[PDB]
Amino acid sequence: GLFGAIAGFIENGWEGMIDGWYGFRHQNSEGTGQAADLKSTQAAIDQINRKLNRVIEKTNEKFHQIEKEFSEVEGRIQDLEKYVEDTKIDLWSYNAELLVALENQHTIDLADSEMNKLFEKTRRQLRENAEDMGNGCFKIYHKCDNACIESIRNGTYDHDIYRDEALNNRFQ
Amino acid sequence: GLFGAIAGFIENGWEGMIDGWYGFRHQNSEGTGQAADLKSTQAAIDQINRKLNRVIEKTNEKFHQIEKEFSEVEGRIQDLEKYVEDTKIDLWSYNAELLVALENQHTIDLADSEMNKLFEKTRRQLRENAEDMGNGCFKIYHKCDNACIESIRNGTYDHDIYRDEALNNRFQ
Amino acid sequence: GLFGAIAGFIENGWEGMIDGWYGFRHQNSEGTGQAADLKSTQAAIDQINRKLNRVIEKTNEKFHQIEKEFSEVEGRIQDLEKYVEDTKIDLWSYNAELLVALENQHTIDLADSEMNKLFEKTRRQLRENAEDMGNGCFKIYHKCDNACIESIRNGTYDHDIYRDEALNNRFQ
Amino acid sequence: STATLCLGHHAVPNGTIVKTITDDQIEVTNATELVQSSSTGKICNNPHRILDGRACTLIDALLGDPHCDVFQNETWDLFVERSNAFSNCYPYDIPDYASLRSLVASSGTLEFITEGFTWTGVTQNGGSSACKRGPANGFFSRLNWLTKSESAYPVLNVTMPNNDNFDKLYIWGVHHPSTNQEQTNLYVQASGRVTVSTRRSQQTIIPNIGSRPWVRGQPGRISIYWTIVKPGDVLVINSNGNLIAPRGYFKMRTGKSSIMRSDAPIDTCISECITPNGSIPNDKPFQNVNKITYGACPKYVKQNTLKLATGMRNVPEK
Amino acid sequence: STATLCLGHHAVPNGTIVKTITDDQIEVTNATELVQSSSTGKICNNPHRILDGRACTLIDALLGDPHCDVFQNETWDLFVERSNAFSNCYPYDIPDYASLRSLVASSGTLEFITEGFTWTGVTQNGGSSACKRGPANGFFSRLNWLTKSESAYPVLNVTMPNNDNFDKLYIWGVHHPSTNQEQTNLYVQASGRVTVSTRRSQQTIIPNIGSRPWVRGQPGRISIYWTIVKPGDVLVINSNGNLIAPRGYFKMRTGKSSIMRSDAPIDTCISECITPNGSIPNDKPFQNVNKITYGACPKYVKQNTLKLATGMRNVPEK
Amino acid sequence: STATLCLGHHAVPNGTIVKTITDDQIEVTNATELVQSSSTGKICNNPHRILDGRACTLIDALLGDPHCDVFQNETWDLFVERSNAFSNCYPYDIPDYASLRSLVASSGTLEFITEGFTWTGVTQNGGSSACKRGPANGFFSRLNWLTKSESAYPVLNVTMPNNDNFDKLYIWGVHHPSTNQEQTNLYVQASGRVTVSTRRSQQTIIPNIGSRPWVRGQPGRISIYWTIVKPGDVLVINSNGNLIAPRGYFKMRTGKSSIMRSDAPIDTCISECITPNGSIPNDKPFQNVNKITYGACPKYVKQNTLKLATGMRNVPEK
Ligand SMILES: *[C@@H]1O[C@H](CO)[C@@H](O[C@@H]2O[C@H](CO)[C@@H](O[C@@H]3O[C@H](CO)[C@@H](O)[C@H](O[C@H]4O[C@H](CO)[C@@H](O)[C@H](O)[C@@H]4O)[C@@H]3O)[C@H](O)[C@H]2NC(C)=O)[C@H](O)[C@H]1NC(C)=O
Ligand SMILES: *[C@@H]1O[C@H](CO)[C@@H](O[C@@H]2O[C@H](CO)[C@@H](O[C@@H]3O[C@H](CO)[C@@H](O)[C@H](O[C@H]4O[C@H](CO)[C@@H](O)[C@H](O)[C@@H]4O)[C@@H]3O)[C@H](O)[C@H]2NC(C)=O)[C@H](O)[C@H]1NC(C)=O
Ligand SMILES: *[C@@H]1O[C@H](CO)[C@@H](O[C@@H]2O[C@H](CO)[C@@H](O[C@@H]3O[C@H](CO)[C@@H](O)[C@H](O[C@H]4O[C@H](CO)[C@@H](O)[C@H](O)[C@@H]4O)[C@@H]3O)[C@H](O)[C@H]2NC(C)=O)[C@H](O)[C@H]1NC(C)=O
Ligand SMILES: CC(=O)N[C@@H]1[C@@H](O[C@@H]2O[C@H](CO)[C@H](O)[C@H](O[C@]3(C(=O)O)C[C@H](O)[C@@H](NC(C)=O)[C@H]([C@H](O)[C@H](O)CO)O3)[C@H]2O)[C@H](O)[C@@H](CO)O[C@H]1O
Ligand SMILES: CC(=O)N[C@@H]1[C@@H](O[C@@H]2O[C@H](CO)[C@H](O)[C@H](O[C@]3(C(=O)O)C[C@H](O)[C@@H](NC(C)=O)[C@H]([C@H](O)[C@H](O)CO)O3)[C@H]2O)[C@H](O)[C@@H](CO)O[C@H]1O
Ligand SMILES: CC(=O)N[C@H]1[C@H]([C@H](O)[C@H](O)CO)O[C@@](O[C@@H]2[C@@H](O)[C@H](O)O[C@H](CO)[C@@H]2O)(C(=O)O)C[C@@H]1O
Ligand SMILES: *[C@@H]1O[C@H](CO)[C@@H](O[C@@H]2O[C@H](CO)[C@@H](O)[C@H](O)[C@H]2NC(C)=O)[C@H](O)[C@H]1NC(C)=O
Ligand SMILES: *[C@@H]1O[C@H](CO)[C@@H](O[C@@H]2O[C@H](CO)[C@@H](O)[C@H](O)[C@H]2NC(C)=O)[C@H](O)[C@H]1NC(C)=O
Ligand SMILES: *[C@@H]1O[C@H](CO)[C@@H](O)[C@H](O)[C@H]1NC(C)=O
Ligand SMILES: *[C@@H]1O[C@H](CO)[C@@H](O)[C@H](O)[C@H]1NC(C)=O
Ligand SMILES: *[C@@H]1O[C@H](CO)[C@@H](O)[C@H](O)[C@H]1NC(C)=O
Ligand SMILES: *[C@@H]1O[C@H](CO)[C@@H](O)[C@H](O)[C@H]1NC(C)=O
Ligand SMILES: *[C@@H]1O[C@H](CO)[C@@H](O)[C@H](O)[C@H]1NC(C)=O
Ligand SMILES: *[C@@H]1O[C@H](CO)[C@@H](O)[C@H](O)[C@H]1NC(C)=O
Ligand SMILES: *[C@@H]1O[C@H](CO)[C@@H](O)[C@H](O)[C@H]1NC(C)=O
Ligand SMILES: *[C@@H]1O[C@H](CO)[C@@H](O)[C@H](O)[C@H]1NC(C)=O
Ligand SMILES: *[C@@H]1O[C@H](CO)[C@@H](O)[C@H](O)[C@H]1NC(C)=O
Repeated sequence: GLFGAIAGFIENGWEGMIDGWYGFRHQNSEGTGQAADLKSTQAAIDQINRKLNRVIEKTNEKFHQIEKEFSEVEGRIQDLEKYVEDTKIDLWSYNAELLVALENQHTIDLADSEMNKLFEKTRRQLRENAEDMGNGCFKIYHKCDNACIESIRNGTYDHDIYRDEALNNRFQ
Repeated sequence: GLFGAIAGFIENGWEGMIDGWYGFRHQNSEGTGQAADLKSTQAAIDQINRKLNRVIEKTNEKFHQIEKEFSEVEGRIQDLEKYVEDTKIDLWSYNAELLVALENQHTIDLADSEMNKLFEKTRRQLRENAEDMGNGCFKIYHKCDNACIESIRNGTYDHDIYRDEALNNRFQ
Repeated sequence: GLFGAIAGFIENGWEGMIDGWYGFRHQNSEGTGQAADLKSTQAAIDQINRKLNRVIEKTNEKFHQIEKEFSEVEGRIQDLEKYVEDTKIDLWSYNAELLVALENQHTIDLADSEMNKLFEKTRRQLRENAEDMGNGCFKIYHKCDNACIESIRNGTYDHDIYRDEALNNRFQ
Repeated sequence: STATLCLGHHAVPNGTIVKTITDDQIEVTNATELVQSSSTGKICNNPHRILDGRACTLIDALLGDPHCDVFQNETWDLFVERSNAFSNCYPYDIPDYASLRSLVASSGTLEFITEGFTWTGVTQNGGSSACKRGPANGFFSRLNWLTKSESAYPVLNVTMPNNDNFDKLYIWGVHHPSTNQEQTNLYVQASGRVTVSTRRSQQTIIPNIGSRPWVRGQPGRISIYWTIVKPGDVLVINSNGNLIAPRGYFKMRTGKSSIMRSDAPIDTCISECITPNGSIPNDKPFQNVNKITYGACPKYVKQNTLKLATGMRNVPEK
Repeated sequence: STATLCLGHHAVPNGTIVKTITDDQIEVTNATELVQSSSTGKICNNPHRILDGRACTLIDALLGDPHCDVFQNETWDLFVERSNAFSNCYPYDIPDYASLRSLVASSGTLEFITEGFTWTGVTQNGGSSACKRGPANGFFSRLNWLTKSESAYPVLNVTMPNNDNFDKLYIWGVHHPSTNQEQTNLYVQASGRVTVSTRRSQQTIIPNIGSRPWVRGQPGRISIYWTIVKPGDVLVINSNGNLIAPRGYFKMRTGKSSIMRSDAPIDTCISECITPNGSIPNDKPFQNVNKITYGACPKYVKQNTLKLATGMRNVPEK
Repeated sequence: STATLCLGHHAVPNGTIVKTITDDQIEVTNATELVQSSSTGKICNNPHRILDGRACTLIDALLGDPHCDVFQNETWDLFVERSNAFSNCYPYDIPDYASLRSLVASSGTLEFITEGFTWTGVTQNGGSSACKRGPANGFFSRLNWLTKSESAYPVLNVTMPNNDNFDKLYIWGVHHPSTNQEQTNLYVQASGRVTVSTRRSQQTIIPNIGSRPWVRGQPGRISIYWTIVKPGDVLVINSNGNLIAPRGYFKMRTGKSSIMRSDAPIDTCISECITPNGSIPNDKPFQNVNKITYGACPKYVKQNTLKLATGMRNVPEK
């Protein structure tokens, strides 16, 4: 994936997260937990769903056409009738092959871009009160309790409240 | 977009911006101001213009071809002539539909990417003298008048000159 | 490129590098050196090779088809034979043109992404001991001899061992 | 003092394999099928007006082969010809059978309007043992076998104006006797001739005498021809022997009518798309059933399966 | 004390809606139209040599219908057949009319070179009241209706060599009398015949006798055939009755010439692309004007609007 | 005290220009060609059973032109007709020549099975100086020229059943005398007739007398026709003059056989893909050699070169 998050700097996925495409796991004074990010997950799904709907709600009506199976041998005219159909068929098969190939590649990179977006979003919230350990984890340098962790997940966290405490722990 | 800059970590757009696609807006001891980033803007425009030209300056010539409208009923031969043109038409209508789809999806990510590039280009310039507030704005921890801001925009900003002043504000 | 690494924040390439796609270059107490990143390079090479193979090992068989050259003028039937072949030919010519266009554009962005991934992988390793100078180089704020650098390239660098020494240089 | 918050994405046990630009084989959490590859094995009796030829071919139905008289004046969005259909009438040939079967199929109607042609000087409604309409001899319901009357056969010359606002499809033919004795015996003249024309089309056929393999006992063959008379025009039939006269015409209409060769049972359901192998859903972009289709149908493709990824890459934990 | 610098991008009041891979509807700052939806309604006069048939079809001009005499020896890159063209000459019929119209259209030249034919024993320059040339009875200009002379009709046998380096397009035909009396009365022989061959081919056609609908007062008709004679070959015409003789040949050439049916006025402008609906710009990739085109033209596709994004996404501003 | 670590990527001396979505020209470190544009100039004698016509058209070989008897019963995956091939037997003409050349080429075999003649009353093995067979006057090996026997040409009526399990390809003809004298002199009846039929088809051809350009001294000609007899059916030939009799039939198989026109030498090598310009490698997706191709071949495209990028963008260094 272009962003190197999924199957990248984030070693592996969680089979345990059954409530979303994205989330956090934390270990604090009070314990260890796991929520799933709705906003993030919903954004991946809405994009892949619109992406899907463009490809499957479409068919074209064709009634009387040319024949395609012959009971006897004829020659010139019949050859043309077959070439035509055979030609048409190969070109759509190519279109189909290419369609998914392209689509799938953009689909894998989009899920990667969404994971990364949540990470940068999170890092920007923490400011100077935390550091990116490189395994997809932020080491928050202050006591961040279940309430503090919730304020980060629902996006309410105030870096100013724990700033001093953190810098003390960071640059010591 | 894959980069989460435009229509992402940058809440809004600036309809006030009339000289470029991207730019800076400040507030400092001297007051507020606004300037468009020519380098950035031109890079996007130049790319998108090339992208467009690959699709406009091009058409091929076809003179004598086959009939495509008929005044009388004939049967086998006419069926083939219609099937052929109809087959041709669907294949091209599909190509046109896919080209813009692809082109447009790639055009939106490219513009987004170019916005992110400028942000990164700015963050790296400021070094340890500012902090990313999470909304596309940097909080420069040192008195930075119009000239100081201009040096940043024209890329001549000298981080050392303000490092000390900044470090004090940041970690006090 | 969408990631702005290659032909971006990294001025230019290294013609001296002949054993790799991506690598490091240093200038420590012991002088200066250069080593290619196998991991990174291989990742790009492996992907581009798969990309290539989806396009080369493939061709279908066609034996008895329709004539395509004519020695005499005939009319209706012949026109159709030519229109069909000509229509076929343009559709494929279009497909080929679009394949390389898309493929190449994606190949350039991918190689660019892999470069950026390496940069990020490095930045995260160094933690608070180094600073991004904005040109693809990290200023390590601590005596880092050949061994120290090697540990970085092989990814075994222990940031704690130098944190104190580093933090002092960075914020003094 | 510290706290540690890690970010992550999910994964699943049994993932799904999909193809990309940089991988022909890579695993994602979920995907959907794009290639309709299956059948119900049956053709739905609706939305399209379907008509089972049964034992009758659209042609024989048009001509009026005895066991095909139930099909008189029939209509169809889709006519369905069966593989065990047989012809049980007089040996016939149709130069350009495929085009007639075609235009008729597309008109999708067999509405025949009997016209008052007046054959003076000849014996009509002729028949054959190879046209047992019921136990007795007979002939195609829409054709009129003409024969000498009182030892003669006129230079027939009959006109029939098209004063309607629509196109008429007249189908007539000529008879090819097995021998000269037969020719002179039936039509007196030693050489027959049939000429059918409008102000726009003229076609003239000459009977050709010879012995041909016996079919339902007959060496002779009838060759069939058709003629479309446009509004404001007029039909003229001129013959002094061997003419198989028209009895009227077929109304010609334009629409989505067509024909298909199948053996697929016709059930009572609703499927927009129809194929020789039976109806099939049209919710998928592509299909690998049969290239022969009728209705709103997924494009046929060689690939029997194409998965569209609908989730991120799947990276399990061990 | 501290300063605040913000980065951003622009946006527009009213943007443009476009389609992506994840939005059949998303909004950008600016887009350009990929489909030419509109035509001028007129056909430019020129990168192409345009010839307006006016009241003549290409064929009638080729045959020499009296009012189509102005098109004599005319050339064209694109011939324009009008919906209200008509025929005012003798009732004719051309087997494979379409192919003739096609090969002449493609040749793009009506240069008729008159040769010195040797018709010994007959009466030439035949005509009818169905093809008046001024007050008198005329006939097609490039054709020679032959009839009996001094009570006989010779077994004609005429040879005409192509001692040129180019191909000759010979166009002749046979006449279909309305009755036997007419047959013997005009050609003496009860049964006519025309055989036109080269060392490469032959086409032996037999007259057909009978009554056909009066067209301009004529029951009879002229069937029309063509022959190509390659350099080094000779044309042999052998007929003992009913031949409508050539008067020479048309010089065949290869190029970009063609034919189109349109009622669109011809104007003085400059446009590469030509459609029956008029001329149109070729600066756009696609077009939804007409599938019939000529010249440097956009690929016709079904969609009427196709927007190519040319600006980022539009995000309002509070 | 401090260290500096720089991350980078390589570049090359001379890169390669490639096309993308945002550039019609951009340089990358490496790329590969997708368009096969060159040929060895020779046709590899194999995977495909190749057969050089040398001087015989597939047709002449089928008919049995003397210098083509070497091809008797030959088979082929790909027949190769040379531009300098010639015909030196009796002047002939085939209506729908293209179709016959096609169905035979597709069959890929000339296996001929002589069947029991039954020509009672006529003289067989007619010949011509135009078809010299050594010093003597010959004729197509597979055809039997019938003529009068003892001042009379019977009303021929022969039957040949198809008791095998495969379709039989019968190819016969009819002769066009140059004059009436020839007609009666050769067939006695002043008008000949040939009718070949089956329970499924029937084609009756009428000879046509007249003078045609001399070809190897002959003004007359032979028009050639063919008939396919399905298993269970039977062939019936009925004629009272001008018939050129079949001597048996050709076995009809289906496969990957085909024909090609090319002057390329047939060397000894191995190449899956064959074109008239010679063989070509099929490792590339596209080719610009010729649109005519036989075997596993890249699709033909107008572009003479398409570069697929295989390395990053090449950024020099001042
Ligand atoms: C030219 O050659 C053809 C081919 O041989 C020839 O046609 C043949 O004509 C004969 C009659 O002369 C046909 O024979 C019939 O065969 C069928 C078998 O299914 C029978 O129905 C017929 O029955 C007769 O004999 C019965 C004996 O008990 C009687 O009960 C009955 O009443 C009949 O008299 C009859 O035998 C033969 O089928 C055809 N062959 C084909 C394949 O067409 C044709 O006649 C020849 N030209 C001429 C007229 O010289
Ligand atoms: C075979 O059938 C055809 C078709 O029915 C038939 O042709 C018809 O012939 C008659 C003439 O014999 C045509 O009648 C003419 O119609 C036009 C109409 O525009 C008149 O102008 C003609 O006028 C003549 O007769 C007048 C008497 O009122 C005289 O005043 C005048 O001077 C003319 O001599 C004439 O009425 C009729 O149009 C055709 N029908 C068609 C559609 O062709 C033909 O006669 C029959 N064959 C034979 C040989 O019997
Ligand atoms: C209808 O017109 C055609 C075409 O004009 C015409 O056919 C011509 O017939 C003549 C004779 O009937 C042919 O003349 C021959 O020409 C060839 C040259 O290619 C010569 O070999 C012939 O030889 C004569 O002279 C020789 C001297 O060396 C002698 O050895 C030999 O015995 C002969 O005397 C002869 O001159 C001519 O080839 C054809 N031309 C064409 C175009 O085919 C035909 O005769 C006319 N119809 C009738 C029967 O009236
Ligand atoms: C002058 C007049 O009105 N005479 C009446 C007779 O008309 C003649 O009837 C015959 C048919 O029997 C033809 O239609 C005659 O028309 C022409 C024509 O087409 O102009 C006369 C031409 O001279 C002649 N040209 C040639 C080369 O032969 C032409 C052709 O023969 C035919 O067109 C071939 O189909 O025919 C026409 O004048 C009429 O027969 C008689 C009885 O009603 O009444 C006369 O008053
Ligand atoms: C028989 C002969 O040599 N007579 C000399 C005259 O020439 C003959 O002219 C006739 C036509 O008038 C034929 O072309 C003769 O040629 C053949 C041929 O094709 O080779 C002879 C064949 O035997 C014959 N084949 C059969 C089975 O009939 C063939 C055909 O009949 C014709 O092709 C029918 O279409 O004709 C040719 O030799 C010559 O005109 C005269 C003047 O010097 O001298 C005669 O001795
Ligand atoms: C309209 C008519 O005369 N019908 C005849 C028919 C025709 O005469 C025949 O098809 C012309 O080709 O012939 C019929 O069959 C005949 C037998 O009745 C007779 O025994 O043998 C005849 C053989 O010469 C011939 O087969 C028929 O087709 O039904 C009789 C019918 O009334
Ligand atoms: C292939 O062609 C040969 C001819 O070269 C056929 O051989 C002939 O067979 C018949 C019996 O069917 C003999 O009477 C002939 O004498 C043979 N011809 C000669 C003299 O060589 C053979 O039957 C054909 N069979 C195939 C392979 O289709
Ligand atoms: C391959 O062979 C063909 C012959 O079939 C060469 O000839 C070209 O034929 C086309 C007809 O479609 C003409 O338009 C060109 O003028 C011909 N080219 C030339 C310059 O001779 C064709 O060029 C050959 N190609 C290769 C790869 O040699
Ligand atoms: C975030 O979590 C804290 C503690 O759980 C809570 O008080 C706050 O209201 C939450 N904010 C939102 C909008 O979810
Ligand atoms: C950047 O801004 C500084 C201070 O305003 C000015 O001195 C310098 O010339 C500017 N550089 C450029 C190239 O604009
Ligand atoms: C990494 O580099 C250090 C210092 O040179 C070395 O001791 C260590 O073995 C290296 N790790 C590997 C296996 O490359
Ligand atoms: C999700 O993934 C599996 C494998 O592609 C697939 O079979 C399943 O149908 C998909 N989910 C559904 C039912 O759409
Ligand atoms: C056939 O339909 C027409 C109406 O188009 C009608 O006039 C005629 O009587 C019908 N014939 C039968 C068999 O009902
Ligand atoms: C569908 O029908 C065709 C014959 O038309 C048969 O050969 C094919 O195998 C069938 N395949 C399917 C989709 O069942
Ligand atoms: C989009 O609007 C702009 C205004 O800046 C105009 O210059 C441009 O031509 C339009 N887009 C294109 C590429 O046509
Ligand atoms: C065109 O017609 C003229 C008479 O108007 C004639 O002299 C000329 O030869 C014809 N065209 C040519 C040059 O072949
Ligand atoms: C370019 O890539 C191809 C395969 O992807 C490789 O075979 C070739 O050697 C590369 N170019 C060079 C000469 O390095």
